[PDB]
Amino acid sequence: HMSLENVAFNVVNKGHFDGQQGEVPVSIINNTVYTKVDGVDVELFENKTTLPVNVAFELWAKRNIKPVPEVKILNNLGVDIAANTVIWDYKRDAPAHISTIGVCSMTDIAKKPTETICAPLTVFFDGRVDGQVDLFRNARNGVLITEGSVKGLQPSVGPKQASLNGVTLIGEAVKTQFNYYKKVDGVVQQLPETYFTQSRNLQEFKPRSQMEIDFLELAMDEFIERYKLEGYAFEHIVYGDFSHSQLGGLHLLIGLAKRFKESPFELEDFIPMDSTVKNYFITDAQTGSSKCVCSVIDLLLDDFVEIIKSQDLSVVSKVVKVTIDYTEISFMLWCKDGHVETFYPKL
Amino acid sequence: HMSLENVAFNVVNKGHFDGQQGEVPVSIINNTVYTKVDGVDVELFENKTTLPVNVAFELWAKRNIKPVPEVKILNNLGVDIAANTVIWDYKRDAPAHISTIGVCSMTDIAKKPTETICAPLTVFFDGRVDGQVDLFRNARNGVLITEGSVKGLQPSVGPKQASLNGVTLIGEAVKTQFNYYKKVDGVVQQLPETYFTQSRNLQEFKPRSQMEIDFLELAMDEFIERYKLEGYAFEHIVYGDFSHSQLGGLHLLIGLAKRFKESPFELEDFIPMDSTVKNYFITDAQTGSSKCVCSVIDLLLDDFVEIIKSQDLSVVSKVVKVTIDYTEISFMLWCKDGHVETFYPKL
Amino acid sequence: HMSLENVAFNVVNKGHFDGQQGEVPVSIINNTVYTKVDGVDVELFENKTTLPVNVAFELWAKRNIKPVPEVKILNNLGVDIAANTVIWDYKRDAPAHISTIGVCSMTDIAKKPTETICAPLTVFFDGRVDGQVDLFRNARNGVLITEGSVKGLQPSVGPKQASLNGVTLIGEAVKTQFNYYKKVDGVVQQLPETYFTQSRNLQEFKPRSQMEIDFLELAMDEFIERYKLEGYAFEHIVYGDFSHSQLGGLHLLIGLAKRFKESPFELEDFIPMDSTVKNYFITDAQTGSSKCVCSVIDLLLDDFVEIIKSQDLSVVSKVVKVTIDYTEISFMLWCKDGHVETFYPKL
Repeated sequence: HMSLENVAFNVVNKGHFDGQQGEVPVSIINNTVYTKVDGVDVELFENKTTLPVNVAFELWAKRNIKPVPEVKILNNLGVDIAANTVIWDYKRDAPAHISTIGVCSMTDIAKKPTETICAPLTVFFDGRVDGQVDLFRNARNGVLITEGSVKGLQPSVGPKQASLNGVTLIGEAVKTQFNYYKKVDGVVQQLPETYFTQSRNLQEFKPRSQMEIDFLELAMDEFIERYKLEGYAFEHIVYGDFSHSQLGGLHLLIGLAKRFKESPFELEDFIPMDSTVKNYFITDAQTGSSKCVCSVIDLLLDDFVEIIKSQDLSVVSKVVKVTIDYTEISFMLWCKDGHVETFYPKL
Repeated sequence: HMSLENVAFNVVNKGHFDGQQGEVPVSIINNTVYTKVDGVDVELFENKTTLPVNVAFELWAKRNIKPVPEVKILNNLGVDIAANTVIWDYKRDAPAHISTIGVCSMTDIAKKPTETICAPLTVFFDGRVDGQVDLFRNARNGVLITEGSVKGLQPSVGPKQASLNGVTLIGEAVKTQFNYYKKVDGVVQQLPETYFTQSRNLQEFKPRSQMEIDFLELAMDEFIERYKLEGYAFEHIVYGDFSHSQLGGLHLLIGLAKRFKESPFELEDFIPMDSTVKNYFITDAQTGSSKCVCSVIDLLLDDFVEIIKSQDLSVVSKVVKVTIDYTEISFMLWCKDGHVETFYPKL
Repeated sequence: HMSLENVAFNVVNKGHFDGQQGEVPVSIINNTVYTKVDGVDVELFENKTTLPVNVAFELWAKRNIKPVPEVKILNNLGVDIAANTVIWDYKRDAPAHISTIGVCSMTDIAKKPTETICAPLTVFFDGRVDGQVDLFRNARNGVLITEGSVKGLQPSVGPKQASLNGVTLIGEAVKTQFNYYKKVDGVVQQLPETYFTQSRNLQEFKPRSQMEIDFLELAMDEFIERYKLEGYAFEHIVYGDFSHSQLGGLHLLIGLAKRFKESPFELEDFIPMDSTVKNYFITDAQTGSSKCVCSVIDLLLDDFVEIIKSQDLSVVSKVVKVTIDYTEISFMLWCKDGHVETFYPKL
């Protein structure tokens, strides 16, 4: 007996959908769900999705509340849909996937991933749920995560972090490090060797290596000299150039963080979704330097140093492809006279 | 001559409704009220209520702008409606009560509380307004607040704090401590002896006793040893246990505050209203420990210590009823071998 | 080939409208513009204006992204409309002007400012755009800004600060100081000698003279004695009086800033637009002192001292007119026995 009122009962009494019986009275108005508590309406859910309000409400209530892959990972791996769960996209306040399997009668294309409608879709499977490894083995297209080994299957070690109710974290009381597996057209695919982005934010930025501690603490010329970085244009790429009307460089999140602790600046997130490379319309409050499309990636600084130091500096311009978060990211590399001029994720 | 345009005149010129004559031009669109200032529309009010936009606008403009009881107190006392004022619920951005008396022609059930429609309703009366004590004496059901004594009536001393335009505060330039009185079916009721919650928030938390100062400053084992608290499971109840996937304990706001000053965590307020006991879906950003329904109460720590120390520890499980904010709050008490295992507000 | 889809293409790929060819798929629902990125809808724009959603979207995308006069300056100068650009009002999330010239086919009253419909309107011209000085010379009503001199025209030096994508700043990598010129009925008008407000905010307040540094650092009686301010009621006007239920004085932003660094307070911005004088419904969290209409101006403290010290203190009450941001601001001056009682922007 699935219903709007029953979903609301679960939210009010359990914090989310938990399969409990019961009903509470509900009002729908203005894309918002309310319920009566002692004779006044209390807001339970504001629909920010493109789905109907009561449908979105049910999907949100049925969201996965265990650590799950960040949406950008699932996207980069080509995931279309999840088996018997909802991956809630907290950056968009919306379901990560349009359709569902065994979740909601308005969005379900199937009750079970073994139905033939699911065959051409890349289904996400969670080895922590009973039977789902087996369902991946029988699926034509899919992505599987597990905490441990699956007999015969060659694993890919995923990122250290995962998302728990919209909080991205490296778990200590829970496990957030998964093995990853993928199948295309019935055939297991070798996932590529890859870097992972670090999913940090500007206000709460915290370093994760001695080099990153050195970066935030040392002045620019000291850091560059210590890590033998002359000729790699870190003054431009990482620290940023605020001297001209067009803001120069500034493509590593750690660089933004250092600048932010001194003087604030405005980041307009004009495509607000989770992705490996983010684009911001940036305006520096101190100088007035700005840039309409500033591509930013949060790599561990050691990894960015490793990447840029392995490049051939004898070419004037080169497209460098780097595998990050399981996807190929193109960088523009500009050199002159054997040193880097600039190096940025290509637009 | 009451009107939308006149209400808007008062808001623009006086900050709220003040009974002044005048009109300004108004536009209504998208549940929002606008007015023209020099030929551009300026937003005056966004309707977040379940009432029609212009009705909600008028009630908000007519909100009481003196210190008033917090909504949770009025709710716990059974208040249905206020006499000739609007108690605005700043936690819901909505009127605390569905109907009104002598306020608004769309929501009024009566012009005066003496009309017979009001008799079965518990009417809130404010002794600071002329004639309202007398109206309480003649009302069949009601709650009265005063700053001083009412001849013959046995008072109940209320909380130290009250709400002034949505700010909860202990007044120094104004009085926020009221006497409380209540009548049911024409008969004055003795209000019970009660604790009061402290209405503090996580970011702005400030202690209010030497014990609370000691709690935030001392380490756990020092605080417990100083206040002779061994065997009362404060390590679980108050400090919180973040070692397992399910977050243990953590039911006193002061405990959350201590944890917050060290590492942040996410509180999902999934029933956003004022109440004596709040329920949060909590996720700890550092460990990944979480809990779907974490009941939290902001008692003075001395009061919580007094409560828990008066309990009988010879039973395995017991429902303990405590009067807080004039309402009976049920606690689950779990003991083993003469010590507390856990003690939480019952769900 | 102007279109909704083309505007969205520019936003997605360039951060704003940039005249590039291309289309992306778009969805409109709930006053919001979305676009598909890999098969999920992503929000590009939430319409907060009184215009239709797709019209507002286009105006916002075509906003001027160079430093521009703050909206309050343009308003005070009587600007009705801009020539071939959009001044976006970041305080209202809406176009500063109702109509446009050569911007958008839904809001255009003309393609060029020389069309006769524009003659009775005060058109804003930007000397940094080719041909616009000449268009001002031929316009019947207008306001012109330039970075340098215009032959024959007597300039007015404007404020040091301007707005860049909603950030108000004194430019170091860009120029934000303009000359101002104005024409009424075909005749250049002498702009008056004027003070300028400083456009600072409460949380990020930073002093801009030795006197202002002294104000934030020194105690009240020391500051008053140092700058020979006895008898000018700074204890009331600038520092604020929180002892009675009605909050006294507190009309200089710098005074609010000092108070805020010690104990927080609530400012209800009940007419949320840019203006030289702002009105707030203020509630002091510490004392409960409040005031429905508290007029606040952010003058440099030196300027406020210069203003108040030039006043005649032999009258009981006087309306003092001061030119600020090119507009006449009326102050009420109350004196008794040769000293200031109060001095505030008149309501």
